[PDB]
Amino acid sequence: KKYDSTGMFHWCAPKEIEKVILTRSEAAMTVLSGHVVVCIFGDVSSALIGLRNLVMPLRASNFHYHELKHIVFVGSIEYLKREWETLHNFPKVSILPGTPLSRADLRAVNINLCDMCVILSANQNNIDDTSLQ
Amino acid sequence: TAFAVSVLDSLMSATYFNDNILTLIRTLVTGGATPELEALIAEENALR
Amino acid sequence: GGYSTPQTLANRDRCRVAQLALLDGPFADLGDGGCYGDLFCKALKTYN
Repeated sequence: KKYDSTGMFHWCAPKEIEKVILTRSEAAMTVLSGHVVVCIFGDVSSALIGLRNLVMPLRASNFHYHELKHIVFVGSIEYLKREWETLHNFPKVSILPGTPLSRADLRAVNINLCDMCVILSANQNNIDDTSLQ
Repeated sequence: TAFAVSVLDSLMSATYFNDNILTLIRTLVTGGATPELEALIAEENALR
Repeated sequence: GGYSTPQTLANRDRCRVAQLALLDGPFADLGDGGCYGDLFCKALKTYN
């Protein structure tokens, strides 16, 4: 089993959340070149940004397996554990607990060698005043 | 025997007239935080 | 998931969007040619 039922998207065996979690050193030993780094600003009480719709177009069937871009989600694990139920069926996906404002975490995932860095926020809707926007 | 943050406001005006006063106060109070230490703290939010 | 089927493998065939560069490769001669239409026609005729 490599693709989905329609054979139009990539697929993988259900991976446990604890397997894909990487620490700063663990991300340091592995080589992340030409990958995608997604920065998530959210917590347990935030709203769900549908990260599935972010990863589905990237790993389609028209791309080769070696051509797939390793997607690393740098953000709080408290929010990310609520979204792993829709992401575990995708390959080459890793999660790094931390904050996007920490330069150590950014250096861990080799932020300098990435094709694109995505910065997203989830708790912005809850806040109302323009200053905190 | 008492200390309040309300006595530190007078720093700002002084800091405008000469930043050397603030630099001396910092290097005398915090224990000598060199700018290299400041950069290292700003990098990893810890001490190595 | 799904198993290997010729229908799925046929479904795999699509057009992917990407971004090529004019510095080196077969289009380097047209990098400063000043005819974007000629480059488009050549790319469509040769590599579709």
